[PDB]
Amino acid sequence: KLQDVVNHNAQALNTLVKQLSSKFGAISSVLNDIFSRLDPPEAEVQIDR
Amino acid sequence: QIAPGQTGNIADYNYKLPDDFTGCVIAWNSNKLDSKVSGNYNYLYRLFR
Repeated sequence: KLQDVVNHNAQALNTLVKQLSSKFGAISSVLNDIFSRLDPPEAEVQIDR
Repeated sequence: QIAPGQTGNIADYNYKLPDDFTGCVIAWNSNKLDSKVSGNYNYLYRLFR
């Protein structure tokens, strides 16, 4: 159980940090590309998503 | 070309709308008072800023 608790915490943290790269069906996964490569009026929806 | 946030020569060099703009737009051509056979050159614009 001592190993199990630490493994569960590490897995949760790794999943949380890994899910950052997901695009969630948007134009890109970083803010700079969204802000520089599109008009802000139609980039607001992507950033909000 | 003129629109909230859109880029262009007029937007960069002339009357430019802000990103958060609220209102209405009306357009129409008036050749009744703007058509000159020799050219109605008084309608000036700026293209170097």
